Amino acid sequence: VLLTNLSEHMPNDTRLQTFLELAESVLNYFQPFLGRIEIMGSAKRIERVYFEISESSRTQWEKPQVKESKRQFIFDVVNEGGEKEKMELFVNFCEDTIFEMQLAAQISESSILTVRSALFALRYNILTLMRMLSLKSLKKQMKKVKKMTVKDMVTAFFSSYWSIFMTLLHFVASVFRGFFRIIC
Amino acid sequence: ELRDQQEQVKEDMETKCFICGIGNDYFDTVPHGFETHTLQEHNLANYLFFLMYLINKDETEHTGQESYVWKMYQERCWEFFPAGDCFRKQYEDQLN
Amino acid sequence: FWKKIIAYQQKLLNYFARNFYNMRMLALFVAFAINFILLFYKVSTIAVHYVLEESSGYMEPTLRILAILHTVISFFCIIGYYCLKVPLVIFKREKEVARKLEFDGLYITEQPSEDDIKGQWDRLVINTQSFPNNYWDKFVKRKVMDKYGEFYGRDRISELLGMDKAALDFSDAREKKKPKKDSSLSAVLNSIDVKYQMWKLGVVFTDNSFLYLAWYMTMSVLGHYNNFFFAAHLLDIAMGFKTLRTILSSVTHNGKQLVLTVGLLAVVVYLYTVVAFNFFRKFYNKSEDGDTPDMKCDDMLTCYMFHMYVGVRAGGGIGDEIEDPAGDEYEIYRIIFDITFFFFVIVILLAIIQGLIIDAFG
Amino acid sequence: TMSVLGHYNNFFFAAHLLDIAMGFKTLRTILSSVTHNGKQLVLTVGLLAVVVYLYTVVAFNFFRKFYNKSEDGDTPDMKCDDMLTCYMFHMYVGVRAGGGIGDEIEDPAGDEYEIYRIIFDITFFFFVIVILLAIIQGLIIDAFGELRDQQEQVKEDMETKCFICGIGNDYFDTVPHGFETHTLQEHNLANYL
Amino acid sequence: ELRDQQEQVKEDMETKCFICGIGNDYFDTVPHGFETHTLQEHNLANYL
Ligand SMILES: Nc1ncnc2c1ncn2[C@@H]1O[C@H](COP(=O)(O)OP(=O)(O)OP(=O)(O)O)[C@@H](O)[C@H]1O
Ligand SMILES: Nc1ncnc2c1ncn2[C@@H]1O[C@H](COP(=O)(O)OP(=O)(O)OP(=O)(O)O)[C@@H](O)[C@H]1O
Ligand SMILES: Nc1ncnc2c1ncn2[C@@H]1O[C@H](COP(=O)(O)OP(=O)(O)OP(=O)(O)O)[C@@H](O)[C@H]1O
Ligand SMILES: [Ca+2]
Ligand SMILES: [Zn+2]
Ligand SMILES: [Zn+2]
Ligand SMILES: [Zn+2]
Repeated sequence: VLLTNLSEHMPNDTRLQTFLELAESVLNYFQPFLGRIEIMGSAKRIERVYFEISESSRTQWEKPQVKESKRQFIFDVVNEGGEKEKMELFVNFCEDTIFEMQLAAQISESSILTVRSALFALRYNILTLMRMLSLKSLKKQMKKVKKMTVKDMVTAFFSSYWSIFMTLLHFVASVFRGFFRIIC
Repeated sequence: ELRDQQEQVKEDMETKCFICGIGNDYFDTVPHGFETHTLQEHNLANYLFFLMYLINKDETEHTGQESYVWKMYQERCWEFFPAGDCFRKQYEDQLN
Repeated sequence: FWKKIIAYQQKLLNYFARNFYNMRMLALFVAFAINFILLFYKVSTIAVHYVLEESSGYMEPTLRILAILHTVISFFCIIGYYCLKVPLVIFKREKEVARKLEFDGLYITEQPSEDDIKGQWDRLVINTQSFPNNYWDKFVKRKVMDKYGEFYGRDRISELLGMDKAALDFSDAREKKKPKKDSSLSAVLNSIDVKYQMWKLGVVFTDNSFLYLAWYMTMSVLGHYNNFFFAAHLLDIAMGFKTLRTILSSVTHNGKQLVLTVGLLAVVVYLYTVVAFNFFRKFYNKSEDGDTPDMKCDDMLTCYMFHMYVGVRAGGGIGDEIEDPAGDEYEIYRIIFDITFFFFVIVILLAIIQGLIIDAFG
Repeated sequence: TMSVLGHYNNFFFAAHLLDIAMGFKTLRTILSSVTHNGKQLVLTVGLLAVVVYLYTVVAFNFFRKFYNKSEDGDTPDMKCDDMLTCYMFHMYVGVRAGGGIGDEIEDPAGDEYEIYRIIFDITFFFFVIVILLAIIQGLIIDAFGELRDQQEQVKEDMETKCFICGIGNDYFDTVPHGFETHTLQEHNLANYL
Repeated sequence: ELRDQQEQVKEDMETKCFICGIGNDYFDTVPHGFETHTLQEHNLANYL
């Protein structure tokens, strides 16, 4: 807290950033804990205040129901909130939130099958197409069609994507079969 | 009406800071200064945590600032909340 | 030889990529013509046949030729998509996985959620040696090596990323240097990397647009067996014209809300069915013949779905279908029930749907 | 030419009543409300026709017995024997009917395909009747809203900034009445003309 | 139209002073200065 105060009031001093670099790890650890606000000071000047924030307070602040209540409060204050009573409604909300926070903490102390089926279907429906190159029938195809023909070459070029489409159809059918087995 | 109210809430929060009420453009003159201000300088959660910490703290252990804010909170005087001014506005000369 | 064949194949790929959109237009044109011809079918009279009776007489061979042409054009559409859009999808996936690997460390620091199908499949691309083949930053393996080598184990991270330090250093020194002639089939067979191709095929199969093209394809093929499957191809005008896409976006913008409104309407109709099944049961006699005791609301399921069908469709409500309450003990109760049904189910909920559409367009 | 033809047949004088639209500016506004989205309206009708065609395909494939329309039991009057006749039957009576095609065709009670016909009728009513007509109505409503918002935008722009130079009204209004002083003497559209 | 007119009335009154016509932000530079101005400095009832 002392180092952060010095950093925020001595912005340009290079020796101070050297100390900050030396002590980054402590500051990294205490980043969630340190909290800062600005208040209208007694000397008629804006003052920055640093204080300790409990990680329990942070957690019960970040719980979803508190977030929904905060959003509803924001909606209400934006829509039908007066400039005089805005700050007062905020304080009342803060008090109620703190009480419910403490009560929550006090009471507090002390798909995968379908995904796997689809992945396995992918694997054994793509290895089926890999198996032509694995079984090297294209080599004997080349031996029997050593005479280069544009007719045959275009036919094989089409057949490649035709086989890809058949593998996709088998994949979709396998996925549907696996999903039906899962549900039943 | 419901949808327009949601749009108004979004526009108000992205155009002006909730606490002090200064427009986003003045803070955004410095790069990313608007959300920097709304997330560190003036944070709703930070004010709530400060209220909690001040309530839980003992009386005689209070510092001067903490005791002064405590007295205003007891008397329900919200002048300590910044209004129309901020640290950057107060120290435009020195900071820049 | 091999250079000539690869050059001619590349020319074919480039031509298809150039003409992807034109034949996408032409497929819709043929789908319109085929359905215009289909609109003239006639049934003839166990065995029942559909015959094509026309003054021209010649648009039956024309219909067969158009079906064959539609299928050929459709197949060429898959060829064009696979040579045009697939590289962009692979590049986007490769950049996403590279940045998640280097910055977030999604496969080193943390692990995939086991629900993310794409992450579970992209576990393999790291082990693939051709990591960002399409993504031009070929350099991310060594960037990640520098970033996370110190903690997670040099050898373990190297084996996770598929690279080998000993071979790297030996290649920096003198190494085995021998090129190979391109005409050898063994060169191509060894050069093919089955792992990366399997990953790419998985990504392409998971891609939605190629799945839509495959669906269009199977529908054309089925339309050959039964000509009426060519009509399902008319659902393509929505993506054919951007303005129809806007009109459909007007209603699909609030699809969740629309579905939940239908669920609410069904619940309200169920409550009214409960009330009717408890008290107002005599009035649901539907037999035009007085003698036959045809009861719609004896069974709770039959009463509910009677309310689902006729009460909802009728402009006035269930009262226009069921017997009038004149001269009955429960006259006023039935009357309030009918008025409330008309006010809530008909006047309000349908208005809710209409307002959903209107305000979505707004 | 319509007046000249009305001399031969007096009823051609009725076509001259289409002139009130340009006779009165307010009727022109009312018609501009609907004609503002003419392309969208036409494409919505095309979409409705395609959907009705798909439903006709389904009915012609499976639900054909239910389309008997002869009030006499003896005469076998079939609406959906011919695909063209089935389609345009769906075009006419299914579209016009408030409930849908089900209110016209035979009920599915005691049939093998009862549930399928029922889902078909419910979907027809939900899509063709409830949704697409609502799409047209919303088109009209929001087009009228667009017109009004455009008028408001014109008013706001003219009262907030000067038309010629483009300076805001506040700077001129620093001097009392300086904004309309500037817009009426300093920078006047009629004066430039 | 009726609802939008009500919204416009509300927005105009909360954004600028009715009499002089200066924006609310300039007065609000001083805390609470806008409604201070509209309730003491420039008051419709006071003029009446
Ligand atoms: N004084 C303020 N304190 C906090 N947020 C403020 C303040 N003034 C303006 N804001 C804005 O209000 C918003 C508060 O954060 P935000 O709403 O993003 O929180 P969240 O719960 O993480 O997300 P979501 O946007 O879904 O509600 C931010 O856009 C922030 O810039
Ligand atoms: N450069 C400009 N020249 C003229 N008028 C301008 C200019 N810039 C802004 N204005 C504004 O545009 C309006 C033009 O005058 P105005 O529209 O009142 O004329 P009108 O025909 O007498 O009345 P009406 O308001 O019914 O159209 C005024 O409100 C004026 O302040
Ligand atoms: N010159 C002005 N004189 C008076 N009120 C002004 C003036 N300029 C702006 N206003 C604003 O107009 C409003 C007038 O007061 P207000 O409408 O709140 O009175 P009310 O009758 O007590 O309540 P209500 O809001 O229900 O009408 C205030 O919001 C005030 O800030
Ligand atoms: Ca002390
Ligand atoms: Zn602020
Ligand atoms: Zn000007
Ligand atoms: Zn004033």
